[PDB]
Amino acid sequence: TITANKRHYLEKVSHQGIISALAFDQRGALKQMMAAHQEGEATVTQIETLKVLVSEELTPYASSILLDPEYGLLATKVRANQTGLLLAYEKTGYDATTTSRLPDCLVEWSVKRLKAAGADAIKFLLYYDVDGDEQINLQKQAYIERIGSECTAEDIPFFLELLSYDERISDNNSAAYAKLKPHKVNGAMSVFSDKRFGVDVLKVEVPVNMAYVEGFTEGEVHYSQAEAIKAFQDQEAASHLPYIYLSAGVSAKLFQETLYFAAAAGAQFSGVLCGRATWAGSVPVYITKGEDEARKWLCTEGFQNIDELNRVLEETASPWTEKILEHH
Amino acid sequence: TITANKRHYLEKVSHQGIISALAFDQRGALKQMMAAHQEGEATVTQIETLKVLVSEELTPYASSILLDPEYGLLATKVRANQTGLLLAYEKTGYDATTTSRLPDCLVEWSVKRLKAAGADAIKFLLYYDVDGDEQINLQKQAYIERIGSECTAEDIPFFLELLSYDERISDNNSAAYAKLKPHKVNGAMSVFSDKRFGVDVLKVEVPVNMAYVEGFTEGEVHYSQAEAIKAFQDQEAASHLPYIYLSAGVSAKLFQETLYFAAAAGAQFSGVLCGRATWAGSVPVYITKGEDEARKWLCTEGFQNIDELNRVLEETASPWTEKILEHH
Repeated sequence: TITANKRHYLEKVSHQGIISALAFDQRGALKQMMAAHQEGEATVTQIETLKVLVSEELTPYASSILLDPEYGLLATKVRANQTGLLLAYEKTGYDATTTSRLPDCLVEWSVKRLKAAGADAIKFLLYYDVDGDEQINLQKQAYIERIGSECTAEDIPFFLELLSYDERISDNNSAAYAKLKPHKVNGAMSVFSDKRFGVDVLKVEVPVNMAYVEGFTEGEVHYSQAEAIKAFQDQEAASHLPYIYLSAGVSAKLFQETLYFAAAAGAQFSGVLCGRATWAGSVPVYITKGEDEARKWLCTEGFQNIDELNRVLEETASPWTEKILEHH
Repeated sequence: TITANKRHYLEKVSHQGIISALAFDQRGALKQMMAAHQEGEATVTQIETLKVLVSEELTPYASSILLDPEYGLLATKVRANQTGLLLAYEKTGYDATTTSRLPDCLVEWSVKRLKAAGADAIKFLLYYDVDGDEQINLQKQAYIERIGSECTAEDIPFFLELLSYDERISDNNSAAYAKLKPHKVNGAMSVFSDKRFGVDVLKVEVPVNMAYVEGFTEGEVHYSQAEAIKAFQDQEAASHLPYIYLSAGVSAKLFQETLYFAAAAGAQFSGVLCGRATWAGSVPVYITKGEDEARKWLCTEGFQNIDELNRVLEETASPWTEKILEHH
């Protein structure tokens, strides 16, 4: 169930029950994107600045923005009036040499400090393999419980981001992984739907890899349209909690088509936390052509991406007001 | 402010506003004491068994018992009727090669699970140098906030144990540390008295090293009685929260003499969490002579230790009902 104070915060990150939220808590991934356009490492100024620009120019078209508290704090100060704030709570990345991918909170933060920094919602990313080591998964469940309790005490929405994986498979983009994806994504959602975790909204992947779905590829087809529909219906049945889709690395167009497919399949998602699809193109422009030109790109191409996305959301998304349970 | 549920739980670990608590969450320290009487590493069995025995025979004489959830789970089940339970939440010990001594929760636990395991109160041990690295202390402050928030959400008493230290001094027993103890202990208490930490009871050291106070030793003297009195008065001024004394490594006799001295000085402690002084002598008996002999020792020498302590407690301690602020 949802509390009155949590609901009131949830309304801040939404518009009319729909979360049309801009994702820009990327840290490692952004450093990589920037590195492919210049000689040196990305500086603190560069990361802080592009986040400021994206915040300034695109939050007028988003119901909320997700930012990291490491680099994105300047960007929290420059939001358009109606734009809610989500702050990431996890340390970025994982040790790829080991299999466990254990969760770890930013050492300088607590939910109380995140709330004090303006957060309307707490976000935490957990890598989860539902078929993985049981003691590792006990470890992960205890960790989420702690964070859920923090969010219960501070009476603020907890958004749990679930990234599925397999202990034995390095590459999430492989065909071998694609066959397993529905099981990993839906099984994880199902585990973290238990009241014990205090989750208010799930932020999840689409249950299939669209690159291997009939009608979306020139190559190997691992699911028919009907099979992909079934995987979305399974996602819909996997939880009772509201959920929003993360875009991962896909283009504005593929994501948009994914949302149409999702809605046609009967998936009832309350929004998206869309990142790279919207702002990826500003990275080359900012790094090579400077600050002023990046601003122009955001107000034209960047706006086009986000505005198209909002149009699709308006047609496809199901308000969380349909799903949320009141605490009276 | 104390909540009605938190107070009800706190009553379970107390008798008439006084916490006469038996402390047996020792892990590393117990392994050390056992290794002094046999050849090898102490077995899991041995640690679990002695905890069961001390619990079985001495909890009839304590308002509560403190246990660790790593080895003490068997011992939780053998408590006398009136005896409440506190469970430790921290990983035992610390890396002695670095100065930071950063807090870290047992990876398999959350406050929720500690409650599920029967805890009436949650104890967490933090090493704190009030004069230490500011960013390290920020880390520690954030960390306690998380734990405090957990305990607020689960509506369960949070006992914060503060062990003071100096970043430059490894040995707490030394004369060099003795001169610094009052400032370290009282300063730490003062910091963690802020509402933001959600602490209900402070578990703290006596502010001086009694073994170096005039009148308590033949040998080196580092405080006059007038100076020891001042340290106890500063301790009483350091917080508004109820606090209880840990006995650390000191003998039953010196602990009792400390309590009388503390009360004379004006210290208003609400009880003790007393460990080694009470049961230490059962350790050689159990390892060398076995189960039955340890039991006879607990029912005789062990009872004597605790019964004398309780008598002194009755004369010296001030009930926490004199200090706690109700929520309405």
